[PDB]
Amino acid sequence: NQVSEFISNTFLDEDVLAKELEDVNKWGLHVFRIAELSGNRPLTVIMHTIFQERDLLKTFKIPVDTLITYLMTLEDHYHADVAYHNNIHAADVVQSTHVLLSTPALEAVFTDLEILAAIFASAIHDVDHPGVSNQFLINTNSELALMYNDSSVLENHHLAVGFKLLQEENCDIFQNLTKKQRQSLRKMVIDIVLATDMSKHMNLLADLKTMVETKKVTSSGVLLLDNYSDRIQVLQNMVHCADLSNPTKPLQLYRQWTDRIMEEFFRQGDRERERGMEISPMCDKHNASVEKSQVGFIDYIVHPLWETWADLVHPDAQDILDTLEDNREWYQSTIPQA
Ligand SMILES: O=c1c2cccnc2n(-c2cccc([N+](=O)[O-])c2)c(=O)n1Cc1ccncc1
Ligand SMILES: [Ca+2]
Ligand SMILES: [Mg+2]
Ligand SMILES: [Zn+2]
Repeated sequence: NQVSEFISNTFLDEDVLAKELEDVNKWGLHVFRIAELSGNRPLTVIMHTIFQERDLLKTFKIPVDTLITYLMTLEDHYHADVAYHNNIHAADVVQSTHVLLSTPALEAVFTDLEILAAIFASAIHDVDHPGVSNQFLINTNSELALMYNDSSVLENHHLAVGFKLLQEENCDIFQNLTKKQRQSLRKMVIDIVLATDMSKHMNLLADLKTMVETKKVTSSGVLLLDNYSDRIQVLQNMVHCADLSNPTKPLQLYRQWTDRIMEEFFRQGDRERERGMEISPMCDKHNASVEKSQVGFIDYIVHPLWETWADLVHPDAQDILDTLEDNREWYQSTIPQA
């Protein structure tokens, strides 16, 4: 019910560190550990690793100094105090995108500019998040909502901040891209981050299902994507899967994310209570069925998405999907009884 209402109102329209960074290609990287070892700089060290690993600095003539400055600055603009939508969630999504990009079924499909674009999109997609929803911002007549006219209010903001930070001294990581390259990347990045607006979930999902229904493959079984709308769609869904990936992670990672999000939600609901507003679903700490809420979230949102993605990249996502089902199974066993 409040699970039903949440859903309907959200998804509808130096040595140790290096050893841990060796898991950069693995689903279920200990991102919270990397955060601790890096002095709360997971996004920087993770992003830097991915860029060396994918050879992106040579390809795009990005000086490492420029990459590191930009990343440190970007990471600075994620909020200290926000429990979920912080630099660790950013790092997490980036590295999840990284792994999904490297999937066999997608081998040699995307250009380096597209790879660069999905990884950058990931890195910036929640920057300067205040730890409250679009609907909160809309209902409280906030300056951000006025500015962007009630539409993808936060996702427009993240975009604007992430590109704005390029303009600082020695931060222009796209300096050696051509004008054509730069426009192409800018377009792709905007399309992706705006696709992270949760309210678009069902729209995205419908499209992904059509991509699977109309799937064409080479004789070696690799995905054939011959138009821009098809390839940007695949990257939107990929980055959206990365964003709804927490339930698909090893359970000790999953439980931390769940705790952190609930604490961000309760933090909002406190604000709603101080303002005399009706507290949003899943935001009332005095009345929140967490276990049940996760079984619903998986059943109606996460598994549908991931099951379709798994179809698209068959069988590259099977272990991911097996973890998700096991996780669902755990939370189910934990549902409190009278
Ligand atoms: O990634 C997670 C998420 C990650 C871990 C745990 N739970 C999450 N939930 C969640 C939390 C409480 C209740 C429900 N529900 O469906 O009733 C879902 C979520 O909605 N998302 C996606 C999301 C993240 C941030 N804002 C809105 C939605
Ligand atoms: Ca960990
Ligand atoms: Mg977001
Ligand atoms: Zn996010």
